[PDB]
Amino acid sequence: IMDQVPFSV
Amino acid sequence: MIQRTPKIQVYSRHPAENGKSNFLNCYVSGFHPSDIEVDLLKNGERIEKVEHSDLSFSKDWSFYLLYYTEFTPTEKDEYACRVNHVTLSQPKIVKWDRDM
Amino acid sequence: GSHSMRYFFTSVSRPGRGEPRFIAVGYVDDTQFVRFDSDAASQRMEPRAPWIEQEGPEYWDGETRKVKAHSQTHRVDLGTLRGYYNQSEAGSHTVQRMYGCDVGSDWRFLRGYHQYAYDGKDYIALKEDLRSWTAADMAAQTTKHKWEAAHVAEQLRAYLEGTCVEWLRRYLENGKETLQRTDAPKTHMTHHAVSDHEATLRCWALSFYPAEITLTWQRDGEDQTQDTELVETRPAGDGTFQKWAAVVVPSGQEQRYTCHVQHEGLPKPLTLRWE
Repeated sequence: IMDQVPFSV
Repeated sequence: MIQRTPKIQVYSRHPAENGKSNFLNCYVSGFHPSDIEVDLLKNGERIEKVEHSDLSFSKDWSFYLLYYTEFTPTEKDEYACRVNHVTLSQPKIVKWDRDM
Repeated sequence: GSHSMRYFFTSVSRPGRGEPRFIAVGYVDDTQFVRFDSDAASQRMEPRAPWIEQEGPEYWDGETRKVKAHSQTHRVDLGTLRGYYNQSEAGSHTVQRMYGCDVGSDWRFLRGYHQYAYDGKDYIALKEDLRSWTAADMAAQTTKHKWEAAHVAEQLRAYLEGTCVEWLRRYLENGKETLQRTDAPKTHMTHHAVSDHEATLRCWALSFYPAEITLTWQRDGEDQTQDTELVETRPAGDGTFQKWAAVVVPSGQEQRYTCHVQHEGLPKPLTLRWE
């Protein structure tokens, strides 16, 4: 499983 | 902008044997950016039922794709992969050489 | 006996041909097990290995939501990066992200990683301690400040040390027969004259898994590394890999040249000879 939503750059 | 040229390899899944079904692969790797045109050719003509892997990339960020089709080798038919990419000033054709 | 799980994400802007293309793939070791493509008809995270197919609908619905959420963030990022680099609207750009974890032969955590590239070069990456960032340029320092203020590394560490390796474990066991196997390379060398005074010697390894392998040529015992052509390790299509290395040699000197193959499924490294 993937991580949760990545934080924007 | 970074550009990296595709290293193109054309080959069969198993050792080729005339009259025996096999898979013909065109593996393209090491390229950037990801936009690429790849075709498998039979006697110079585009093969229409060609599948490909999902776009992935290596440790150094360069992209790789596998294109492939089921085929049955014969003595007369010639196979190749045609590739176009921003690094290639003309499309590049690599012929299947079964005797490497 | 060592293992890894990694997710790979690519997004490419196509200004004036719509929304950025988005592709996500997940691998355990060298075996792909999931994909998502923004342009496909399904709009679902989909299985790409038989052992992931047993996951229930909560798995598929959850990963679909998460991956579509990754897609949106990259769509934002593309906008933000253009601004950071003062780049124009009418060129295509590429964002790439990869993350995941490694475990040892005992399945305990070794290493975690989370890195990002823009237009094919390093942009920002979590360092080995999972507590700090390596920023590649000044624009990436701006991302660094924003990610430190938002305590991003701490949330990532929790994933890479906990969740990531829990699911890797689960996959290694559900996918036992294909992921915990080792197929040793079947090896040989070919010889072909290129003229009446030289020959191509090529060292072949076929049908092996995992993909990692070393192939080298020696001449009277010394490495011929600068004279060797070594191709990229390539998929056969059936789950195994192939690789070759070649040298061009004066005819008559074949018996000075040996090929050496190292792979984890070999009991001993092999030496192939012309006599």
